[PDB]
Amino acid sequence: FELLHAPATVCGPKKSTNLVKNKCVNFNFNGLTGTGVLTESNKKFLPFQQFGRDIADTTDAVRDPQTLEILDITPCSFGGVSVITPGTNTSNQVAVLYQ
Amino acid sequence: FELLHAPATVCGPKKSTNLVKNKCVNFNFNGLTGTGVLTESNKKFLPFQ
Amino acid sequence: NTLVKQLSSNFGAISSVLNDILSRLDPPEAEVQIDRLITGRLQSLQTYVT
Amino acid sequence: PSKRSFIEDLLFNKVTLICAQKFNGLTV
Amino acid sequence: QCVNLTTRTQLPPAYTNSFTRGVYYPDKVFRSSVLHSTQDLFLPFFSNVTWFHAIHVTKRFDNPVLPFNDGVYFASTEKSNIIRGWIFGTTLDSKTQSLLIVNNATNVVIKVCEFQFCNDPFLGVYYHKNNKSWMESEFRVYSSANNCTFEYVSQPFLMDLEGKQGNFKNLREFVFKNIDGYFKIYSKHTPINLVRDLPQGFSALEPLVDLPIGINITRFQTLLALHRSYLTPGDSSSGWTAGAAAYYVGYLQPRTFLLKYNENGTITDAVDCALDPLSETKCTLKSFTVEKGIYQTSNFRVQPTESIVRFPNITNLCPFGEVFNATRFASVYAWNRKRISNCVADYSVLYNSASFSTFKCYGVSPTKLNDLCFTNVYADSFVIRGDEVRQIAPGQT
Repeated sequence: FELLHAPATVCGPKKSTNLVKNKCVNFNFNGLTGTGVLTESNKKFLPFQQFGRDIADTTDAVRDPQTLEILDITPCSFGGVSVITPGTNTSNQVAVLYQ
Repeated sequence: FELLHAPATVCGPKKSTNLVKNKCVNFNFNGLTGTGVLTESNKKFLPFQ
Repeated sequence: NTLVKQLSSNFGAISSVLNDILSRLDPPEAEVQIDRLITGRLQSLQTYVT
Repeated sequence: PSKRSFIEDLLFNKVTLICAQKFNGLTV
Repeated sequence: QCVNLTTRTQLPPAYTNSFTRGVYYPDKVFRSSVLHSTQDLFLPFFSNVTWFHAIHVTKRFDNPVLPFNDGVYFASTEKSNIIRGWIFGTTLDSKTQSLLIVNNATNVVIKVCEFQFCNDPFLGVYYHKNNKSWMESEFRVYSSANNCTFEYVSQPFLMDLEGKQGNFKNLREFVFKNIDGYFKIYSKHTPINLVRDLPQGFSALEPLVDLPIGINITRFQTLLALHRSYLTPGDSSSGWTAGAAAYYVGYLQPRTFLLKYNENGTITDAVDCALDPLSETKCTLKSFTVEKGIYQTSNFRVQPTESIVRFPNITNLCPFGEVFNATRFASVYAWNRKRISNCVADYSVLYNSASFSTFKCYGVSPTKLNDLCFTNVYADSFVIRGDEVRQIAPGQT
């Protein structure tokens, strides 16, 4: 058997849940897993195409094999932590700054 | 003689030799195996380390 | 753009995605495939900083 | 409206993927 | 079995807070004027733990069964060493290897047998009038012993174990841990003088004796003692006095503390590395003095909350009757190609009809076949001689 070469039509004994949008939850389309926010789509896709790669070679939009709806993929891992303190000799307070 | 998964507490005595210093030879003091010159020290450690 | 292309290379492995190898190989046997991806990226990061 | 001169505005036009690169660790 | 104590009023326990407690020596290496931090179980600072009260001077005497987790920080403030021994085990019914460490007034009996623990085990001493001394008379710990694996007798000492009125004077802190079967003991005494609460001073737990055994501790129970003076008849219903006693229950967490070593080699300071934003700076820079400036720590990543499963609905089933366990297959040179597609294929249902001998999946784990989908499945059924089994393999020729 092959791995990731054609639209899903065999697979194995796996059920299905509901579809939630505007959330950074884990998804699983065509066996390939991932983590990102699934929102609306405004691009153009052909009926015989499923996955899609950009310049970074990352699945940004996968087609739902259940409803044939294009959903964009965008991970919420976008931030940083930076603590700024004036010094322990003055006071004992800090300032939480995000990147 | 039966051995299981529990830590065995019955092993055997180890032949202990003598102590010689003023040389750069190899020594083994319980686990640690170092090679150096054993000199006198003034500081003390803890009664459990 | 050079560091972006390093994420797609296998560096002598079977897959360049960390979510794909774990879904097909067991941990006690996938240690030989993850090490090839980590080692292949340390050379690009060391060269970039240099 | 800006605090620049006419010479500085002419040189700015001579010297001319934002969030996609930041999804891997490239923090600007 | 033991007796059933009556007139036991249940009271809701309170919730206290620890102030820089639960710091011991993670390793047996002498350090001085050098900061070091490793991975070991400790107690986080400013934590909310459950405080159990057992004051009777009323009618409060409860000893629940608490499960043993990764590190148990046990601390009690007795007025005159009221807390005796403790028990350890799983079911506590003389079935497994139970640990019985009882602290008596003459010898610390530490035996690892299969004691038959009763319903509510406790201790009971009597105070005479002619001699005026607290001696042990009611021993209700176990019924009988069968098999044993370890026995240790401590050195004989002198102790009366009083039970009169007063306030808290002694403080014994114990850290019960079981890493890879080794049961470590960390005992430390600290003279106190108060009536309640808990001293906010810094302390260091010292190891007592390590028992290289191999048992499975699941649940434990703290046993107390009763006072039977001349004013009470001595019955186990209403003439019992538990006394003013209280014990704290704390669970250790896998945290990292920055141990501080002075010129003598004793731990006198500890700063957490994952609690307050100010405490994370001194642990990152490995220095208690932080000047003025901007410093970078870790990153901000949002963790997912749910996990959806998306797979196309397939109302079919692959025929496993003609592929596996049939009656006749093809030859080695003229093998027949089987097209298995548009159906649900599972490997778990291949054990109720036939028994496989050499089931090995190369390039993919056998337990990871249902997670990833399949594409173009081709079955090659052919019967060959047993001498050709070692040759048909992706790696053998």
